[PDB]
Amino acid sequence: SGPRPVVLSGPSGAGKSTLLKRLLQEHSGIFGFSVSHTTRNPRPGEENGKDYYFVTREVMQRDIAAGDFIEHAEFSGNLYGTSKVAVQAVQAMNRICVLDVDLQGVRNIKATDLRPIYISVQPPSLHVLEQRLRQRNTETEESLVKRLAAAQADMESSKEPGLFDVVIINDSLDQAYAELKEALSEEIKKAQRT
Repeated sequence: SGPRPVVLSGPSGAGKSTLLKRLLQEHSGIFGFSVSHTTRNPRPGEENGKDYYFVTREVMQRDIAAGDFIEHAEFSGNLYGTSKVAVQAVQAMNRICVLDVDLQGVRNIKATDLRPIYISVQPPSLHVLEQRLRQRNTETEESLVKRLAAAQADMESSKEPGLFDVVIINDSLDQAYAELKEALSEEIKKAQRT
């Protein structure tokens, strides 16, 4: 048994992170994040298994080459990764592990033995997404063309059949969060019964 994981994807500004933030705040003990591996020296006050899986660089490289990691990256000179076991550990605790990855990362999980629910949170159009990105007053004209192009790539790939189980169009955050809850209603019910 165990509640299936959730892969939430889509363009950066289309609202997949906002909806996930609201989703995590309005649910108690149903959703959770994996504990990631790192090669970093354990900082004082950190416990193994709760904050990070602190492992040696040699161990990290071996487990990367063995395909144990869904995604891995370098940061501040150390290595980090999200192992399948870390995701399966959340499923073991009757919780819904939530993975917020890019389009490529969806492909990584597709090849693995996990069986999550792939959800893409798309904007109503590229024009509506451009309007929302300008309203938040964070972008420049140079970054805007990078994000729009990357967004368009994500929207095209979302049309591939069998890729995403549910595709939510972010007309409004009220309905978009409503559709996200309805998609996960079965896995939320499973986590609510212990």
